This record gives sequence, structure tokens and C-alpha cells, in this order.
Amino acid sequence: LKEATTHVTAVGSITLHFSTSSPQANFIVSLCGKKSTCNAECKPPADH
Amino acid sequence: QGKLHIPFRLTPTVCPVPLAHTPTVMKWFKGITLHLTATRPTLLTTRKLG
Amino acid sequence: QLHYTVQEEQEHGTFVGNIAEDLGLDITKLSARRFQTAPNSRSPYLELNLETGVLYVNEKIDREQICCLLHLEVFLENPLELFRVEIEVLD
Repeated sequence: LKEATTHVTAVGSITLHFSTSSPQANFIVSLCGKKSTCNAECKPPADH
Repeated sequence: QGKLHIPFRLTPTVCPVPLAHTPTVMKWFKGITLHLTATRPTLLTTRKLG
Repeated sequence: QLHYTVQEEQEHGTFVGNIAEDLGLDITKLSARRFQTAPNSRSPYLELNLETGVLYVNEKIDREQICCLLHLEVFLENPLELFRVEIEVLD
């Protein structure tokens, strides 16, 4: 990830940025210690 | 019988050197192309970071 | 690039110009940055104080031996910089 800590309210949403080297984005993120799994389909970059 | 000084010693100082025209990069897949403009011979060095 | 003037047949040790003041250099860090006269431009008629950065007349000025302008150069470290001083002599 790009960020290390975030400020959370009682309800809502937060956005994060991350860098990967895998053709797919399947990884476990922990927010406040609670884990979740992210699924995606990463595309190759345009910049050589 | 004696010793005489040798004048005009070699001292450090600052002095300018030219800065060449910076090249244009024409990057491509696992490679770069440098378009070099040099009115006088200038030294280019490259090395891989591995 | 620095412009200064002196009079004809001027006494030794007299004021010429404040280099550190005109360049905007701080006064308490000339020795830390190694203020020094450049070896290329050495003038027997001029001398500068390393601590204060004030140029002074060293030897008695004479147009017959000179002739015109007097050229001097200083260099500083951290960062490496060079400055030029030119003095006009009246008659």
C-alpha cells in the first residue's frame, strides 16, 4: 500500500493506493487489524 | 649550500566546465534511446544497477 | 561582475569595497565556507581580509606601472562558487 494509517469514522468508506508486480491483485488487507481479501485483474502498464 | 623556493605552486580552486545539451529519451520496451547533441566531444557513460 | 573604484595614489590599507556585503553573504560564515582569493587573479596592489571580506589597498597605486582596470577573483566552497571584481583607477 501507499498509506500506513488512516482516520476512520463510525460508518463510511476510505480509498487507498497500492503498487503491485503481479498480473492479478489478490491480496489480504488489514484495516484496524481486521482482514479482508481483494480480487482484481491487473493490466500491464503503458509506460515502458 | 642552500635552498631556493620553487614559486607558483599548484593550488586548488574552482573553475567552470560546460554543461551539454540534455538528450531526449525515446523509451521503448526494456530499452532507451538517447538523442545526443554535442558540438564538442563529451563523455557518455552508462551502467546497469544490478 | 563587481564594480569598484579607487583614487590615484591611494594610501595602503584604505577602504576599497565590502565584498561580503555586496554579495549578500552572511558575515559569520566566511571562514566556514573557506573564503579565499583565487590564485589566477593575484593583484599586488590589493589585499582582502579573510575574516571580514573587505578589500583594501596593499601597495601604493601607480598608473605608470599599471598602464586600465584591476582584476581580482574570489572562490568559495560549499557550494563551489566564483566571483569577479573589477576596479577602475582614476587619474
